[PDB]
Amino acid sequence: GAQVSSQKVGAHVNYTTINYYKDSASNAASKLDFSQDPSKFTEPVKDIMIKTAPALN
Amino acid sequence: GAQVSSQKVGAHVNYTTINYYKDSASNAASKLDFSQDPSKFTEPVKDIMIKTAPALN
Amino acid sequence: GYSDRVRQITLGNSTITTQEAANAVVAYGEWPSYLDDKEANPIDAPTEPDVSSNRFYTLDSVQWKSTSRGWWWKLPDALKDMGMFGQNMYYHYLGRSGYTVHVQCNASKFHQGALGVFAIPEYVMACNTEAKTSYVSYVNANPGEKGGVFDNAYNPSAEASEGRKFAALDYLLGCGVLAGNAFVYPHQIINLRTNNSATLVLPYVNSLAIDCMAKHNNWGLVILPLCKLDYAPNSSTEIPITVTIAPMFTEFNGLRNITVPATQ
Amino acid sequence: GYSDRVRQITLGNSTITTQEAANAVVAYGEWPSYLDDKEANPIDAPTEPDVSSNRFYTLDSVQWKSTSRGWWWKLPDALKDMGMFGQNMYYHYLGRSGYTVHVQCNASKFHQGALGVFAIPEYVMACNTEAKTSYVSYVNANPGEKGGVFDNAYNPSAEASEGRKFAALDYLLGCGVLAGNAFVYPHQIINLRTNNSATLVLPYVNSLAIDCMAKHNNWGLVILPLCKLDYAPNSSTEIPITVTIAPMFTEFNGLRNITVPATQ
Amino acid sequence: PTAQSTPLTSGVNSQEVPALTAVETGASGQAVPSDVIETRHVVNYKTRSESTLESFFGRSACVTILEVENFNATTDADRKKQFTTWAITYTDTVQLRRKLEFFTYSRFDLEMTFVITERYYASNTGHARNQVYQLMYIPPGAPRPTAWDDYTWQSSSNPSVFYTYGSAPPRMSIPYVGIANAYSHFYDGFARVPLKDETVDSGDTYYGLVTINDFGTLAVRVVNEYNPARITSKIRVYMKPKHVRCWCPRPPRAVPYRGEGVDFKQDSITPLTAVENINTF
Amino acid sequence: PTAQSTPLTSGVNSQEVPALTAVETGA
Amino acid sequence: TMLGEILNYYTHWTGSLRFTFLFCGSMMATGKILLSYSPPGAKPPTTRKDAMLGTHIIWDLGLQSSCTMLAPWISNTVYRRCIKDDFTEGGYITCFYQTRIVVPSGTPTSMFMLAFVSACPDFSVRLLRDTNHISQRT
Ligand SMILES: [Ca+2]
Ligand SMILES: [Ca+2]
Ligand SMILES: [Ca+2]
Ligand SMILES: [Ca+2]
Ligand SMILES: [Ca+2]
Ligand SMILES: [Ca+2]
Ligand SMILES: [Cl-]
Ligand SMILES: [Cl-]
Ligand SMILES: [Cl-]
Ligand SMILES: [Cl-]
Ligand SMILES: [Cl-]
Ligand SMILES: [Cl-]
Repeated sequence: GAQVSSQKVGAHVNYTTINYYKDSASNAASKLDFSQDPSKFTEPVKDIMIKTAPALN
Repeated sequence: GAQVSSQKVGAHVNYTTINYYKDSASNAASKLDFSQDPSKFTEPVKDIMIKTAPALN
Repeated sequence: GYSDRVRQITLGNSTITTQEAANAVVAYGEWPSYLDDKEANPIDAPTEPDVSSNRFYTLDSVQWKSTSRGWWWKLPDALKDMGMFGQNMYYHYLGRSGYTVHVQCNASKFHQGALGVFAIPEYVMACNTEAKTSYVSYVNANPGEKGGVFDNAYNPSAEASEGRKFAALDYLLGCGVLAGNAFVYPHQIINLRTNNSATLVLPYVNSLAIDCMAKHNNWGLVILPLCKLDYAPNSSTEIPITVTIAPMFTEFNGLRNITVPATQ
Repeated sequence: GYSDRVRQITLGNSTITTQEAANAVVAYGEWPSYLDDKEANPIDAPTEPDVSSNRFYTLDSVQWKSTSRGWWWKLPDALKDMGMFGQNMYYHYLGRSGYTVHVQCNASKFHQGALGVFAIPEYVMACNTEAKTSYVSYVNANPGEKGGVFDNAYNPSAEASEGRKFAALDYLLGCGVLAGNAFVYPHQIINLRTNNSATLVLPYVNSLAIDCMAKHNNWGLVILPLCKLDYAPNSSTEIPITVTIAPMFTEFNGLRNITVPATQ
Repeated sequence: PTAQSTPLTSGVNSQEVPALTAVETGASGQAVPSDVIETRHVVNYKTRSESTLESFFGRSACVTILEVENFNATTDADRKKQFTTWAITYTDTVQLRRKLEFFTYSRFDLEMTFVITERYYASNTGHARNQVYQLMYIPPGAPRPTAWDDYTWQSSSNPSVFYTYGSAPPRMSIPYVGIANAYSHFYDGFARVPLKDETVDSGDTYYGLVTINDFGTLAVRVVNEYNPARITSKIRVYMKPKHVRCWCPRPPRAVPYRGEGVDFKQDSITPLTAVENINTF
Repeated sequence: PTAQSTPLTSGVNSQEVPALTAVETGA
Repeated sequence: TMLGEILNYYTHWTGSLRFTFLFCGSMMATGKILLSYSPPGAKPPTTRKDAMLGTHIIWDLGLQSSCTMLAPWISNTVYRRCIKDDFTEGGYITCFYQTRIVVPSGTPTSMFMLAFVSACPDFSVRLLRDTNHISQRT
């Protein structure tokens, strides 16, 4: 049942988690999720725009 | 002695149980039992009734 | 030969052309689609009117003047009286729709000005009385194809009964946030020196698979003059802005008698 | 267990049951269907409204009395004001449809009487002036869900302007042929001792693949008392006849603004 | 995963022009320093760990302050001070609300924590034995108390927590309980469609989330009967969203709130302080 | 285990009549 | 009802509701009856011609004594609330003579039917709560 995961590094290891409760709502924080896709907000265009090319041709 | 079981899902794992006491009465709640047979109350008839058929023939 | 400036869009029996576009936006990078069985909710076989309703409807035009502060519409409200889309909307309890929004504004190589065109999910706006909160009438919230206008002044009513309309204050986007940040919403700009149209393709957006169109607008459409219209030979000139919108992937559930909303 | 007398019909969100049917008729042995590409004519992508319009609509009931001479309706006229079917019909230049017709009339084991229920392609009827021929107004030809009644007398008008309605003379089937021969048309009989309903499934019938519904009725529905209603305890008793009809495999072409026919 | 490193680049003289674009398209500027200056190589070991949604929302925030008392009540008004009820919301305070309102929709479980404090009302009425509190969650439909000692507090089905004064702040988790597939922070609509010629009032109806939201009621009492010394208590309620997802970003609140809606106040709609000149460093 | 899913179904015109029953049976 | 009593221990419900009607006139009585469910948001039906535009069944009285009308699950939200609530309103159930009840002589001209309600297998409930249907003095 024990999960061993990497800690966030400090000034200068791993840590252990066991879930004690039958509901996932009881669990501690979700693990770090570094997912991102800024383009859905910063570049939501139909036709691909190549930076080095003219935006309008 | 440790039992590892699936948690009830939340907004977005497993959990571990160890029994500490010698009497089962001391244990936490029974695990979810999804058993059912509504027909013993909703259709307790001697002769099978096929829905698409006439109830009385 | 092919160009970011030249586009054709055909839906149903309707086609739009533009020769001075600036690409097109697909909101949040997602094209509209029908509702999958694994995300479905109401269980009746839905009506999918397809070409009868999924086609371009052109609203009454508005006039851009040097003094204009901007315009707003809500969706599906703006299309509620549009052909078979409106009929399907009101004959059913539930509906969902995506949209192609095409905003049109041409001028000349000697005019200048820039319009921000924003599609805003859940575009909740402030009311115009400080005696109450969230105090807006159904009729004022749902103007239909005429939409509404922004103002550069906020003058809340003396009596609560007279302030049951939106306080559409331009620089606060009618909702207490700074208009300069509206670019976090799917948008294009019509900058007269560059382009004469904006095109935004919108998926259905909601916290539900399908909802009551007559109760709930999923999107706001906002057009704000970011840089005022100017034309040297006549500063009082006016140029039209025309809004043309096509429902897409429309799906309706819960058929009964027709909904006829209150008009006053 | 299963029986020629007991039937369920479900179309869209609507279901009919009967426990005293007499089989069902499929006119000319042909179930309705959509229009195949190899028989198609208008080239625009059609609207196929499916469950929104292909469902049972119940007309106002009529009363069968010992003196009744009969009733008629035309199709698609009788359904022109029915929910989304009517909307799709009038928003398009062209439409085609099959139908399930379910005629309902229950009584008791002590009543007697028999209704002939006929579906007649191109049910052209005589006019009521002998100063002209084929002289019937659009309004009188298209009564809608109220339909019309037959008479056992022919009294043509003194002036042409007053006779622009059908001379629905029962024994000539309102059209110069003997009513006893109406059985060459798809039909059932509701004979009160035997059955309480008639069911006719009709394909689209025309000399064209698709046509103008607002101009042209494809079918007539005729209900004639072949044997008069009789009930010994009260010869003046009345029993309802209820007509419920579902469009099927509806298909529409030529979308535009809505058709609003003349009403007077 | 780390934020972007910078590559070694020199100059250019080219028909490739990454410095120019056209934001009319709806795209933001995309160019980075290596597109417009000579750059050295810099390895970036830094991460965006603390700006993930879980990190941004990973705090218990105070959302309200409730009051309850324990004393011999002889009037209706004083009897109503022996317990309190509160419609559960995040709009009594501004800080967590503003953070949530960066988004249109959210989905999360909730950690609720409580801080309970007391003081004596006066010093000439003796003392008071240590108090136990009951905090009862009343879901919509369940009967609400009209007195501090009525039958509702037996709480056979509603969750209650009994807290003993001086013990660790009590705490429980709540699942995502929304009846939609996400919570809506904004709802551009109404709870019903008003219909043509109906007699229902249209002059005093409301708009938006307030017409459709209902997260039930928190009811609090002191379980003890009265002492000669009147004790007054505060219960601070804390919320931490966890296991968080959010959708559809929004500009953040720029001016003061004046209630549960998006409405603004006429004397408080000038957030910017004017600069002396457009050329002010 | 989950509550019942709903299958895709169209209409019928049939001697099968699931809409009728007889609750006198105790069902 | 039994369903209603169970629902009042919960905050949320979802699924289809089954309404079964038992005709208790004489064997000699005939009739056709329309039973309708109209999802919400339009004028509540008070006439047959409005009712028949919604989900409905035409019940022919006969040897099979009972007819079942379904209120299929048709909702914006995934669950409705177990309280009176505009946002989670469920719509309208009505009933009209499709023809009329007909009897011969020597037969009662007035009679009754019984209406039953039950949940379908797609039905479930959430969020346990105390009911407002039981209380005691203190
Ligand atoms: Ca470029
Ligand atoms: Ca059966
Ligand atoms: Ca279709
Ligand atoms: Ca890096
Ligand atoms: Ca460089
Ligand atoms: Ca299932
Ligand atoms: Cl309008
Ligand atoms: Cl009105
Ligand atoms: Cl009509
Ligand atoms: Cl006219
Ligand atoms: Cl107690
Ligand atoms: Cl005590």
